[PDB]
Amino acid sequence: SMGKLSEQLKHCNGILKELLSKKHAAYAWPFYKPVDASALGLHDYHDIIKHPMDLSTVKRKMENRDYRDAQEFAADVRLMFSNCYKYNPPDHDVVAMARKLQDVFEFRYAKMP
Ligand SMILES: COC(=O)N1CCS[C@H](c2cccs2)CC1
Repeated sequence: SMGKLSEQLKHCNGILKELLSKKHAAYAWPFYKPVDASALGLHDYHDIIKHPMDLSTVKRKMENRDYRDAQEFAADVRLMFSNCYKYNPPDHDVVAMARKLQDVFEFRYAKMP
């Protein structure tokens, strides 16, 4: 009863499915679920990152029709990557992973009809 996604949002939904797919798992896995700061001992994470975001939250928002347009979806995906660049030193392995997954995202987002 949620309504058909617009053409641009269908493209966004396809990108999201790709980001979650097995073929990108080697670098996408840190982004699948909310950072569990407690479990990882990152007791400063929520002081530094005011707006956490991750792919499972983006998926829930897409399914719930929270995104009004492609720009709102893109801003959330980019917020997730920016959080990673903000919290971690630039030479961290997770930053390299973020950069790889963000390239997948940005190159396909640039193909939106
Ligand atoms: C998007 O995930 C993050 O930014 N995290 C914060 C610290 S790096 C940690 C990792 C350690 C080793 C590889 S991934 C994942 C959680």
